[PDB]
Amino acid sequence: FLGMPAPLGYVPGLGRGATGFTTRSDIGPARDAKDDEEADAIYAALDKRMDERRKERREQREKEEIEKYRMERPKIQQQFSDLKRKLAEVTEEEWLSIPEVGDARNKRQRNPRYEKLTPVPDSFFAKHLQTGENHTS
Amino acid sequence: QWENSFVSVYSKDNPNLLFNMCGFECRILPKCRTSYEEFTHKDGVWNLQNEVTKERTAQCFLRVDDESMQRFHNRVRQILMASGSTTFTKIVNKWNTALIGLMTYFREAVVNTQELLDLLVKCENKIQTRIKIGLNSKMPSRFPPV
Amino acid sequence: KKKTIVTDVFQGSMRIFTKKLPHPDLPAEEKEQLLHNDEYQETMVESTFMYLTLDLPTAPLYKDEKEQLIIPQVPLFNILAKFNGITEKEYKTYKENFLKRFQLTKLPPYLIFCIKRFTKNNFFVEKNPTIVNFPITNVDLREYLSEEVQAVHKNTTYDLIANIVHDGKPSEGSYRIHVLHHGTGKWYELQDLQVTDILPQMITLSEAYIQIWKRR
Amino acid sequence: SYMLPHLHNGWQVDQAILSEEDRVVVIRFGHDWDPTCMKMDEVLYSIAEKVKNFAVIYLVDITEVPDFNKMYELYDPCTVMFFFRNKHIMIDLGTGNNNKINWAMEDKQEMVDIIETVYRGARKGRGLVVSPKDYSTKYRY
Amino acid sequence: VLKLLENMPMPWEQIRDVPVLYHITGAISFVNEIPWVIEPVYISQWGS
Amino acid sequence: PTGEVLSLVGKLEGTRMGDKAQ
Amino acid sequence: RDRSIREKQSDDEVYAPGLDIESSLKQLAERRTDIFGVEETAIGKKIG
Amino acid sequence: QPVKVRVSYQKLLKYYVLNALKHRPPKAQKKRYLFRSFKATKFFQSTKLDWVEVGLQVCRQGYNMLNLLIHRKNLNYLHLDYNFNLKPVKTLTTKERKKSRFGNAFHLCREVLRLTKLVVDSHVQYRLGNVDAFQLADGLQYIFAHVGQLTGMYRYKYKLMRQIRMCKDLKHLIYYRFNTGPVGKGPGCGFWAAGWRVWLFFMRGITPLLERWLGNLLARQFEGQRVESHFDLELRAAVMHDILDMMPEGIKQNKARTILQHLSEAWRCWKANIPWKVPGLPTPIENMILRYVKAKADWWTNTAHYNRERIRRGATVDKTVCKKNLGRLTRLYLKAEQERQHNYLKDGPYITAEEAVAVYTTTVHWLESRRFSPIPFPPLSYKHDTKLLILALERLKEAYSVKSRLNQSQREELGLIEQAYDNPHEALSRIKRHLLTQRAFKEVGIEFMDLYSHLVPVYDVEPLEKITDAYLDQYLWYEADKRRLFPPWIKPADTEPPPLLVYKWCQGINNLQDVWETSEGECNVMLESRFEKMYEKIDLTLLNRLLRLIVDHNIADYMTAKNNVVINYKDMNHTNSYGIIRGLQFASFIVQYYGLVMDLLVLGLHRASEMAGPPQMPNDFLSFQDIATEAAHPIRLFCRYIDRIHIFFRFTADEARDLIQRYLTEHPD
Amino acid sequence: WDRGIPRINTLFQKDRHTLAYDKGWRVRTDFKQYQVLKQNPFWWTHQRH
Amino acid sequence: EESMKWKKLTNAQRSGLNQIPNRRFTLWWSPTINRANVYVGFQVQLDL
RNA sequence: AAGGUAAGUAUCGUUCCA
Repeated sequence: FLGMPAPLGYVPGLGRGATGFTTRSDIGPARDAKDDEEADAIYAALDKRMDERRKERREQREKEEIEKYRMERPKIQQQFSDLKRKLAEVTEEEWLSIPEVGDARNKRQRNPRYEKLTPVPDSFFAKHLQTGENHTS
Repeated sequence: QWENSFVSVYSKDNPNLLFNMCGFECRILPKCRTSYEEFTHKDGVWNLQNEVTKERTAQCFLRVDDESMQRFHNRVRQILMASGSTTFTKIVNKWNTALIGLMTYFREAVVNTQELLDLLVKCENKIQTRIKIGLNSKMPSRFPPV
Repeated sequence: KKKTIVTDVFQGSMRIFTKKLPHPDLPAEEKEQLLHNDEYQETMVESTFMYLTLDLPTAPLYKDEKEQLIIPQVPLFNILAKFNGITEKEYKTYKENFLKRFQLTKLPPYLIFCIKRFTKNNFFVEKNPTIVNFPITNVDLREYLSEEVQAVHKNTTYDLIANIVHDGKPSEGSYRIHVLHHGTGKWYELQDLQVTDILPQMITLSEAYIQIWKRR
Repeated sequence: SYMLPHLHNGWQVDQAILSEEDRVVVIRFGHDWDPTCMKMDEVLYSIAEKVKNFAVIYLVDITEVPDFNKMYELYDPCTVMFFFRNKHIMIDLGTGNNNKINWAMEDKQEMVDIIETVYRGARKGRGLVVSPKDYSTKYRY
Repeated sequence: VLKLLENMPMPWEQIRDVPVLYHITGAISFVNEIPWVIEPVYISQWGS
Repeated sequence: PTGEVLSLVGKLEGTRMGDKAQ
Repeated sequence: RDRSIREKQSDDEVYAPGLDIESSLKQLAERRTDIFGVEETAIGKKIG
Repeated sequence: QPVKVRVSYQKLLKYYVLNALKHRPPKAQKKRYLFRSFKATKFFQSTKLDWVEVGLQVCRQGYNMLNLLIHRKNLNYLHLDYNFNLKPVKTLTTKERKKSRFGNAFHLCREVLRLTKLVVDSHVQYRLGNVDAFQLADGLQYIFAHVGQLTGMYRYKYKLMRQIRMCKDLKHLIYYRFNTGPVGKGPGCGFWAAGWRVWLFFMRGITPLLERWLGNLLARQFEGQRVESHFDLELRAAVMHDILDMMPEGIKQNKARTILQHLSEAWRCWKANIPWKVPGLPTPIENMILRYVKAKADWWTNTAHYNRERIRRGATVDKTVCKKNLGRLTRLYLKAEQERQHNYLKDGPYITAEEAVAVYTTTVHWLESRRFSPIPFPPLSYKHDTKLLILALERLKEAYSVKSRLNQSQREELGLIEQAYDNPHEALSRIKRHLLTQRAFKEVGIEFMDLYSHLVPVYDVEPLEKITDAYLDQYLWYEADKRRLFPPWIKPADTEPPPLLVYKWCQGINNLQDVWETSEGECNVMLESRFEKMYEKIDLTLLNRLLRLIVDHNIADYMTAKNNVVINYKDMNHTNSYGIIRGLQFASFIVQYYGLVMDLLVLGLHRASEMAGPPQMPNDFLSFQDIATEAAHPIRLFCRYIDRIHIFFRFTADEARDLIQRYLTEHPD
Repeated sequence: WDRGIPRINTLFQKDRHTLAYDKGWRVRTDFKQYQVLKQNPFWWTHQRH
Repeated sequence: EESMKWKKLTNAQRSGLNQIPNRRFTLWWSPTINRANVYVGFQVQLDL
């Protein structure tokens, strides 16, 4: 049920007898069913060394670049910084006295009874052909 | 408003009188001033007639203005986008109705408006592509007109 | 030439007390210590102005529940109430806000009031069409100066001379000018060649953009 | 997004699939901060009350619950999965993938359309239902 | 795949001995060289 | 051969509107 | 009078409890630094 | 040289110039060599080796990599041969076919491996004595000049065509320089270095793409229409986050949904242009909610206008996008209309009494000159009384003549028309009573049909009042045709269809006496404009005064009262007090008549009394009884469509110079 | 038959009498756009008249 | 389906009901649309 | 690369793994 810790012995998934799917080969990881950690760390450190060609310069450039954007287009939270600060002097009871807003429209406009959709009266079918007949003189 | 208006002047310097009357952009060019060996091989070129003298004295070149072309393209667009569940027959009936709505209206001007012809063919191909996609997701390499 | 013919006419000395880092990201105890640090407090920022800026209230944003689309009329003294120690405006910029309080310490012979109508929002520039109710021949500004300076000036009353009114959107504007012919009291409206002796009420009804005064 | 109920660990989502028999469980796997996931986590807001009779919506953050990424292919930014009586209801879209809606849409009627179609096809006892709309294109023109 | 197509043996070169950097498990074998050539000599050789 | 519609621009050399419609 | 009230008494909520909205809002603010916080970072990154 | 190598020369020069122009200085780096770090690592060793051995080694290594990628999900029905061709071991069932598919990156890697395998195998053929050195060079040149034919890599990255075409162009360049004099044509060229380098620049281009895709694929952990979603959810989330943050942590936090509902209600009220003032709300909460509403409204306006710009310019947009954009534009336009109507109410009429008197006296002088008797009220005993009712009912039913399914309001409308057909006398008595004593009308709904250039308003009128309006419209037009109210020049829609109108107008231009003559220096000028915002700028009281001239007071009062009525959208209303309603049944007549108000101001009472001719013998379209009348004024032809006005002058040299001087006097140039 | 802009076949039309009392029909056909939602491609004419 | 046209139907059913004429059209032209010349690609037979 | 998996239940074989 909601708001309960997971059982210690529970299988995280498939415990309900779920069946996974493989839409394509590329997506997902390999099925796959302390030297390894050192090798992985070595390769990750090697890759991280390889990105140091322009890392210190590109990150500084983007840091300076967003700060030029943050002038014309500020952040929303600090756009509401002062009002958020002004929210501090509201009494504890006044937050309890907030009114619950309700809908204005009536039942016959919020929840209409289903509108029956009837066919056109058949007098149209007769009139259409009646208009398509001509005299002789 | 001037910007939404058009003033066309014919004088010793300009031999053409231009105006879009009811969607028909017409250029009247007198025969007397600047013409030679007048013809009839173009179907959207109204020959004029001086009723007092009964002689071919002017020449009215007809054309479909940009407003009408844009309106027809928007009509085809709103036909295509309003096709969530409409049958193929309904879409094609709307297409034919829209086509003859202007084609019987703009008759001779359509010949001289090459961009209108290109737009017509493009929109017809759009309708065909919409139907073909409605049949199957993967568009065919060929597909018969029958 | 710190004082030239135009400097000793419109320029006035101005005092600014500025506090920084009031940012809400700081907790209560950290901000209390920050103001306790004595590093971030009101500072001596006296400088000169060629013209006083006027910041207007935004807008109702909702049709007056009774009279829809009510025209926002604000008295001039509410705007001029910025230039005193009582009120302080937060000219937030970049990461940290800056709370500045303004003060007047030398009234120029003629006081210029520029009005911040046109402002850029996060996306598109708009205008603030807030009408202002302002007199033209009687105003007192003595409350906006420190008494240690108030004794110097025996004339804190200003009379309007010229008024600037703008039309429409920023990209489509047509300026109009209300000029006072000194000696007489005929207020004349000039746009390009217009000449019309208006009454002292059409000056109040229209939305001002730049005002010229005279301390007499 | 934030309004809909959230699931924190692997057991909770399996229980939510199991703790219901007469509705459809519509789970939005992804990251509620994603621009894509936030586009449709408000559509799921605007219809949560409407489909209360035959649908319940839970949200799951795959980082918070890294137990279904490999089995259900949680690598698109946003994913929607429909479950009925502890059975994943496959749905045939215009897209190649027929197990999820891996894109965030915009219209509050079409999602109720899909949910009601899933419920209708699940009461019969199917495993694959067919959507009314075709998503082999975007009908843009 | 680049490092060998860059150092691919040359038409007047019967045997192109190169330094090779290979993984300890034979997973990969890089051509750890750059084919630096005297460019006037290179142009003359291709002229021949 | 393909079903794509070809623009009749440049295809009007020998045709008229009223022809083949009497 | 005694039927709809029982239906709403037995009815189960659809949206989260208010504390859950508060917590989810905190977690969302943790990531979207383009809106919240003062130290901007990546969309999914916690802090930078 | 032939065309197929001339174009090759231009296509080589095009890429050369493009590279020269798009050149940029290299970016400053830190010089982190790659193989040097490998040598530092304990996992690698260095060794002198023959190149062909290296190729045979790398081919096996890449083949093993690709077989591992194939057997990554344990799908044994895909097999890679030693030529890097991926083939099925058995005919593929559709589920397994879709289950075993690889993205463009895998295919590109396989094809570049096939290319390097081809090169290595050619060199092995050379080393095994299977081919000559000349044969080896020719084969290498063929490989590097026909990569597309030999390897289908272009099917997995289209940009490769450039390189493909580039190499072919290079071939042409070398061949025409190679096959010169007594050489002849044949496969005897081995100048491969020209095209060999191109695939290496392609290699340096694609190296990080594959080195990243493989890294994502071959790892323990795998990883894999947005602006209107940007400022709605983020802004609302920020507002709620702040409000809940400063809201006390007590049990009161149960009121989060209340705050969200308050935000939604305020946004709706601004959208509906309805006053929103919560009584018990604190002033800081109210201030923050007002700021939220203002910000979202600014974004809403900007986004709506930007989407409209996208649509009008012809960009590709969705159907739901069009629907939402049309809704937003309807809300914005109706807010602007509320502004304009409220401005008119407080500013009074924008038309001065002086100009109103001038227009009215012009109209009355015209009508007296035409000897026009006023239109009488529809009498109780009218011979054509039912005929007009029949026509009005048929017209009202034409909107439903093509229909398959009907809503409730539609069913009720059809019921009303058919009942009025069943009892014409009582219906016409009701119509007369409405025309005589009804001045208060129910609100008429509004919506908009989007042409993607502008929005055309569609007005829905009360079903019973539609019948009265239609009968009034028919009676007005029939009487205004029986007595010659509208002059011939006003034919927005006459018996002549618009194309025949165009033809008649052109022939009338041609039929003038000396229209195409310029020997003296005279000139024609022709003005085609439209009365801008003619409908909106119709003052109701002035319209009533003008209408009482042609029709009795009661009918004109009914018209101007019908124009003044509450317009109602989905949520918000506004009382129309300054603009004519074009959705009204008789509106056409008003506009037509009101056009008769303005065009004489253009013509003057004199020229108007020459085109229309004497009332005893009115003229037809674009014709004058005498030549002197045509030669007596600049304006020789005039035609007025609903809004469009079309004037055709004829200025002699002297009057043209006079008009130019008069203009330049008030406008220096 | 089927010639003339007001087609000769209109003379023999059944409602020829009542269409004699239909004046200004083209103008109201043009203004039909403001009363009915969907635009009429044949706004410029009317098949009856 | 003409009887269903008037019955009280949720929009889900109506959306999938207006396309019934699109199925008889596909069947009536099946020998042409379902062809090898068009729709180039592999073929699969129905199970039964 | 594609956008072409019908979903099932029946056994038998194998293999890793607990």
